[PDB]
Amino acid sequence: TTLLNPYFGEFGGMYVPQILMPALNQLEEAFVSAQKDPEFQAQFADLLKNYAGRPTALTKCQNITAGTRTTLYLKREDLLHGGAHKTNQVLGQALLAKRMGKSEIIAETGAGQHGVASALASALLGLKCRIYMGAKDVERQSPNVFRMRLMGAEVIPVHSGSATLKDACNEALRDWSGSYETAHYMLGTAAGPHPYPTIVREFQRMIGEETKAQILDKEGRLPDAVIACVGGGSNAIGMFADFINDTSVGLIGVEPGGHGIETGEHGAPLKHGRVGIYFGMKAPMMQTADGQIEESYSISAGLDFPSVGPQHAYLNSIGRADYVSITDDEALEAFKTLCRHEGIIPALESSHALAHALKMMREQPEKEQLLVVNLSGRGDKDIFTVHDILKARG
Amino acid sequence: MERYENLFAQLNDRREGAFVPFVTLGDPGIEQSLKIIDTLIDAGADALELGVPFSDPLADGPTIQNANLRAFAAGVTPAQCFEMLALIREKHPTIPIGLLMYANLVFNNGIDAFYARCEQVGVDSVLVADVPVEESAPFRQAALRHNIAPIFICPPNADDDLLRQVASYGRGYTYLLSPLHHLIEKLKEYHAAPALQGFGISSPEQVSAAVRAGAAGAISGSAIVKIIEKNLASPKQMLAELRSFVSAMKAASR
Ligand SMILES: *Cc1c(COP(=O)(O)O)cnc(C)c1O
Ligand SMILES: [Cl-]
Ligand SMILES: [Cl-]
Ligand SMILES: [Cs+]
Repeated sequence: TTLLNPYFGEFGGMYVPQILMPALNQLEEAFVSAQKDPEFQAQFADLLKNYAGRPTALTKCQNITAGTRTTLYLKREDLLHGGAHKTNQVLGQALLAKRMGKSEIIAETGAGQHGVASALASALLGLKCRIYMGAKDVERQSPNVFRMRLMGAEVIPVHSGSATLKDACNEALRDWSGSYETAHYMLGTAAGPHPYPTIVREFQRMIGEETKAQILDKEGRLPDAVIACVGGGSNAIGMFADFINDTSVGLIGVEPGGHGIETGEHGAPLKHGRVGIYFGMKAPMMQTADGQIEESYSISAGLDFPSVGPQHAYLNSIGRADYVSITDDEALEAFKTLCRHEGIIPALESSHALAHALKMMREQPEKEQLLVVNLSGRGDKDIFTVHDILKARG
Repeated sequence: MERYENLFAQLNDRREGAFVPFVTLGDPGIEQSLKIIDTLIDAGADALELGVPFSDPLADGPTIQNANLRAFAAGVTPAQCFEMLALIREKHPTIPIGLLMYANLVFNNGIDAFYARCEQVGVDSVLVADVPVEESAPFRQAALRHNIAPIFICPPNADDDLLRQVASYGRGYTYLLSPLHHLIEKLKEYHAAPALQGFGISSPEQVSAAVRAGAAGAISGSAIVKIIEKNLASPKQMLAELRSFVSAMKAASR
């Protein structure tokens, strides 16, 4: 028994060991309580505005849409403290942790940016924070490891299994099962067991709520479509949420295509996976024919999640949102195009969203359309990977 | 044929407790694991709890985490796990065979189809480690439709509503992790399936204490796999120490 529906249509649930169910029922009730508490909302808004920098800007692209009838706006979550949208929900989760009397934070991460997000939130709110990460992710993201440890976080490498994010997701839950009375599990995306998909959406929905008010102020109308990249689905559902009942607004989520879908080396389980049960949820997943869960490949480190949030799978099955894929080369071209034409270095994650927007604009250049792309992060972390690839090609 | 009801009836007629060892199928190899299971049963194992190698066992500790890696390294797949299970049933018709599963391997080829193949190979029970009793409806229905016992874990943090659900929907036996004496009473009160205490059961003193506490037996998980993990280079000395340990733990239940 729960207060909220753990399922979005046929997707979702709480597929955790029985020992973790009290930790989830506790987290749900604290969340429902915090949602009705004006003091919790006032403190959440206070950290978002005076510490993270909300509201973020909505930049109209001057030069990128020349020659076409497309008006492109960029929701600048890249201007948030930390450099990505992940700061919004970790501030809410850490405030929830204080509401439950928790003094420790457990977090998993792959690319290291959620770990950096969790470390900065725990440091601000006075929480001891230990972070699990794949040992192979520890070696490729040593800059982000130093960031977390500079901010007082304990980085524990996970050599289990594949030594990647899905093993960090495992090792964190193992810790939380015996420490949930003092520690809180700060999940990274809009996936995992209930109430995490619901919680991360509500702590990220200011993205779309601001975008709506800003586009009404600037263009006097709602957008034709909002486009966002999808790793687990936090920045996409944060943009989509306030537009779902606006049925004239298109909801496009972009999944990593890697080297191409037909090559198998991608990360698009929502459209090219198979529905399974893992990480406490029923959702589309990257998995073998026998049911072993694979890893998502992408040039984007932040899109390495082998599954997808259940509300996205639900939104897709009913046709409310559409989900496409963008290859590594398409996102790279979008990366270079935004730099030369707007002076904004985007994250390789958000470049997938922009890449599809450029596709919509380029394939039908005389189509009059108002598009908003959620720029979920800056790309200064990616200039080294972009350099080595453009140094290798030629 | 409910081998659990007939094993618990027997063990009650001799005022004994059950000793149920756990191993991962195909660890460290297919042929080696088959001889390992044969060693456990001759040593005095009353039932068997067997694990199918899963790529992401988020509910198991590092010692079993390595057992899955040792099995994946040998190439064991769910397909040859069930041909193993079939061979084990044809060798030991009376012993109860339990499976520790994860929800994806059950859901993968259809839930009802997974339990259909367990019934084909003679599996008596299945515990799905990552399906709580609140999400158990479709799994236990498919398990009962194929004469499989749905096994449920009753954790130490169990409130009264959980004990009532585990008693109602649980069959075969109840997986106790754990004063457990108060939890054993409430399960007997609500007519739950006989409770097997499975948590760090390492020494013969813990098998004895579990029975005295009121449980119907003890489940040893990491203890057996640790012995396999220790003697990976010595095949027989592994079985040798396996036979000594299991017959010591089985005597602790008499
Ligand atoms: C984390 C990451 C993503 C993927 O996160 P979602 O859960 O899909 O929202 C997207 N953009 C950036 C900058 C990221 O770091
Ligand atoms: Cl601002
Ligand atoms: Cl605003
Ligand atoms: Cs993904």
